[PDB]
Amino acid sequence: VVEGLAQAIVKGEVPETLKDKHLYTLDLGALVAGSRYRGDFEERLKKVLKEIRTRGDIILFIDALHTLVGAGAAEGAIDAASILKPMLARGELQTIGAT
Amino acid sequence: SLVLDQFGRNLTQAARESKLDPVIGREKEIERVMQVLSRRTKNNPVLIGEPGVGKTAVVEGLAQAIVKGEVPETLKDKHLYTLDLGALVAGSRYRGDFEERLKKVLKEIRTRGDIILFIDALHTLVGAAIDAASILKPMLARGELQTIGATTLDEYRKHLEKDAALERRFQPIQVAEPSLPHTIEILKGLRDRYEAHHRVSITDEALVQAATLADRYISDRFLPDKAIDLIDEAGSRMRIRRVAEVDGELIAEVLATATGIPVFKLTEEESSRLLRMEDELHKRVIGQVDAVKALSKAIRRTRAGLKDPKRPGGSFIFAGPSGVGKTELSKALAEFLFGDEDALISLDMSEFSEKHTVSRLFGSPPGYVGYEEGGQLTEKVRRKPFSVVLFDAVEKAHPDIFNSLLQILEDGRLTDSQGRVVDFKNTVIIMTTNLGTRDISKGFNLGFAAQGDTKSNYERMKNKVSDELKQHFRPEFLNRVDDVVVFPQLSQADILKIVDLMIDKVDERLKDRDMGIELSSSAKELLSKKGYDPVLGARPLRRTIQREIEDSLSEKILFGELRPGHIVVVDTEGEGETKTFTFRGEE
Amino acid sequence: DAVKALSKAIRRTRAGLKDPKRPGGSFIFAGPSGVGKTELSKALAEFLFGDEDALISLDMSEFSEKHTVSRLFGSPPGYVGYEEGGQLTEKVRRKPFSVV
Ligand SMILES: Nc1ncnc2c1ncn2[C@@H]1O[C@H](COP(=O)(O)OP(=O)(O)OP(=O)(O)O)[C@@H](O)[C@H]1O
Ligand SMILES: Nc1ncnc2c1ncn2[C@@H]1O[C@H](COP(=O)(O)OP(=O)(O)OP(=O)(O)O)[C@@H](O)[C@H]1O
Ligand SMILES: Nc1ncnc2c1ncn2[C@@H]1O[C@H](COP(=O)(O)OP(=O)(O)O)[C@@H](O)[C@H]1O
Ligand SMILES: [Mg+2]
Ligand SMILES: [Mg+2]
Repeated sequence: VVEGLAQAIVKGEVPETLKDKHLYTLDLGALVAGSRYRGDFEERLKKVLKEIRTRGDIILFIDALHTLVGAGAAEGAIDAASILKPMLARGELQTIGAT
Repeated sequence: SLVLDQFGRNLTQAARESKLDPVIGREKEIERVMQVLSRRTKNNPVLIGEPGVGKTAVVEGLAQAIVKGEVPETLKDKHLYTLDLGALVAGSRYRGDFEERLKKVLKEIRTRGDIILFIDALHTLVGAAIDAASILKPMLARGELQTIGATTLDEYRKHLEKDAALERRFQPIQVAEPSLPHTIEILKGLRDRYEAHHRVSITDEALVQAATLADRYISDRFLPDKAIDLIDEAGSRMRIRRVAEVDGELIAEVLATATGIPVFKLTEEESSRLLRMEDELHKRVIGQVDAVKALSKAIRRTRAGLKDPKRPGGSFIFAGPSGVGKTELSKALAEFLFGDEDALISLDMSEFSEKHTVSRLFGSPPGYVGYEEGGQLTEKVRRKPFSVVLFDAVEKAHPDIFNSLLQILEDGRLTDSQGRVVDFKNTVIIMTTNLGTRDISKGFNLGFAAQGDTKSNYERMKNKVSDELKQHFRPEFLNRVDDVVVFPQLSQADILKIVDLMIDKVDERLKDRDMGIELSSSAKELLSKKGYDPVLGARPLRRTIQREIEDSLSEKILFGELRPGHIVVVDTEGEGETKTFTFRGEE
Repeated sequence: DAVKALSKAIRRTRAGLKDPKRPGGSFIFAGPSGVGKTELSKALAEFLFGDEDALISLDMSEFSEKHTVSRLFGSPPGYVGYEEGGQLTEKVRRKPFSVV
C-alpha cells in the first residue's frame, strides 16, 4: 500500500495538498549502530526529527511500530518512543505505520 | 520562572488567545472540581472516566472558565500549568540532570505559592526515568500540593486504589459519556473550526446522521470523539477530490468505506431484497418453508428497529434430526446477509466437553501461559463485529459453556480475562441441536393407526421441542432465546429437487478438466428413488449419487473413454428394479 | 390477595418490631408458569431500592449436584479458583441493600 502511494506521488495522481512529498522509510538499527558514547542516540534522533521539521516536505514510514517501544534504552536513555511522543501528540509530524 | 516556563504549559494564556476548543454543556464536572478543591482534606481531585469523554476537554473548559473570571476569589490569581513531561524527558540524558531539573521545578512550585499543577495520564506518575514517581508521593503526603489528575476507570481501580498513602489525599470525580443531544451540541460548536480548517461546508442533517451512525453502527470507539473523526474524515475526502459541501449520503458512504460494510446504503433496494429474502434463501435450502419463513420474519423485525438495541440482532435454536439442513441454512444466511460464507464463525462444541477448556474461549487468567494472547472467540468477534456466530452441537459442551453464553443473551457484551469488553449487538447467534426430535425422527404410536401422517405439524412440533429442551436446558436460557426453529425431516418430492443441486456441484468438478455432465429426467427420478431415506434424509442421497455416478465415471476418465472437451450424457435402461444408468460421451 | 399479603408482611418487617437477628424478609412464591411471580419480585425490588439492578437472581438448577454448592459460598483454600469468592457473598459485599 505504501509502495503504491509512493508510485502515485512520483507519477502525479495525488491531491494538491501533497503533490511533491518524499516518503522516507525509517531504518532502525542504523540509528543504534554506533550509540555507545555520551549523547549519541538521542542527539541523532533529535537531529533527524529537526531536519524533517526544517524541510517540511518529508513524510516518514515505519515498518514496525511494535519495535518502536524501546530502541536505545539504557541506564538513562529515555528511549525513542518517549522522544517521539510529544511532537506526535502536538500534531507537527506526519508518519505512516505498518504492523 | 524560566525553569517553570521551560517545563510547563499555561492553559490560561492559551485560553486568552483562544488556542483551545470551545466547551458547552459540561459545567457540572468543573463546578465539582472547585467544589472539592476548596476542602481541607482530600482536596486533590482526580477525574475518572472512559477515554475520549473529554477529561482533557474538562480541564480545558476549566481554564476557559477561570480566564472568563466566573470563579470566586479563591481560584483567582492562580496560574494553571500542565506539567509537560515531554519537556522534562527531552534533552535530559546527563548523568544527574533528570530528577534534578524536577527538583528545580518543584522548588519553584512551592516558592511561587500561587500556582496550580495539572498532571494528565497519572498512571505514568503513580504506580509506574521511573524514580520520578517516588518524588510526588511524599509531596502529596505532606499536603501542600494542589494538583488535578485524570485517569481511566480501570487503571484508577487497578493501580490508584492500592496506593494507601494517597487514598486520604485524592477525591474522585466521575465523568459520564455524553448523550446524543450533547454530541450534537459539541458538533455544532466544532463546526466553525472544522469548516475553517477543511475549507468546506457542513449541514445539521450531516451532524445528526453522523452522530446516529456513530452511536448505532460503531462500538469500539466512543461518541464524543468518533463523530468528530467522521466529520473530519469527510472533510478530508472533500478536500482531496479538488465551495465544497458535505451532505448525508457523503458521510454515509465514508463510514461505509471506513469500517467494514455497515449499511452501505439507505435506499429501498435492499428493502426489496429483504422482501425477496425467502425466495433468495430457497435457492440453497429446499423444503424448509417454516424455518425460512420464521428466520426471515425475525430478521425483518430486527431490521425495522422493533427489537432491543442492547440485545443482539437475533437468537435462534435450530432443533432437528441429522442431515436436514441445519448448517446449510446457516451458510445460506451468512451468504445472504454478508455476501460470503467466510463471515460465519463456526464453533464445534465437541471440543469443549471439559470445564477447564472454558479458558480458551476468552483467554487464560493473568500470570499463566498464553495470557499474552486473547481469547479465541472474543478477539475473532472483535475483528469482525458483523458476523454470524454458530455453536454447532451445543448440547455436547460443558454447562459452564452455557453459564458463559447466557451473558451474551442478556446484555450482548462479553468481558475476557484481560478486562476488555466486546459487543455482540451486531451479530446473529444460532445454536444447533438434535435434542427433542427423538419422537419426530421416528414414530408409529402403539396401536392401530388410521390414514393420516398429516397434522398441524409446525405448532405442535415447536411446543413439544420447546418443552423437551426446557426440561433438558435451563428454562431461562430457552426463555431469552428469540426463536426456536424445528426442522422436519425431508419429504420425497423435495429430494428430487436436491439432486439437481448436487449434480450441479459435480458439474463444477468437471469444469476444471474442461468436461461436463447432463442427465435426463428418468435418471434424476431413479437417483431420487435410490437415495431416499426418511430417517437420515440427505447424506444417503449424496452416497448414492457418488456411487452410481462418480464411481464408474472416474474409471471412464482413467481408461481414456472420456477426454477433455466432452459431455457425458446419462440415461436409464431397463424397467422396475432392473433399471441401470448408461453413460455416453459426446463432443 | 398475594400483593396484599406481601404488603402486610413488608409492613411487619419494616416497622422496627421484629428481631434484627432475622433478615429483612423471607418469602416463598408458589404458582404455575406465566404468572406474576418474577414480575412481582422485580416490582418489589424496584419499590424498595429504586432500581431494577437491586435483584440478585440465582437459579438452583445450576446446583443439582453438590459440587457447585461451594461456588455460592466462597471457595475454600486449595481449589482452582480459590482467589475468587462465591457468587452470593461478594454481591452482598457490593450491595447489602438488595433482594435475593
Ligand atoms: N434442504 C436442503 N437443501 C439442500 N441441501 C440440503 C438440504 N438438507 C441437507 N442438504 C445437504 O445435505 C447435507 C446435509 O448436511 P447439513 O449440513 O445440511 O446437515 P445438518 O442438518 O446440519 O445435520 P447434522 O449437523 O445434525 O449432521 C449437506 O451436503 C447439505 O448441503
Ligand atoms: N400478573 C402479571 N401481571 C402483569 N404481567 C404479567 C403477569 N404475569 C405475567 N406477566 C407477563 O408475562 C411475563 C412472564 O411472567 P413472569 O416472568 O412473572 O413468570 P413466572 O411465573 O415468574 O415464570 P416461570 O414460571 O416461567 O419461571 C412477565 O414478564 C410479564 O410481561
Ligand atoms: N465538552 C466538550 N466540548 C468540546 N469538545 C469536546 C468536549 N468533550 C470532548 N470533546 C472533544 O473530544 C476529543 C477527545 O477528547 P480528549 O481531549 O481526548 O479527552 P481525553 O483526553 O479525556 O481522552 C477532543 O478533541 C475534544 O475536542
Ligand atoms: Mg450440522
Ligand atoms: Mg418464574
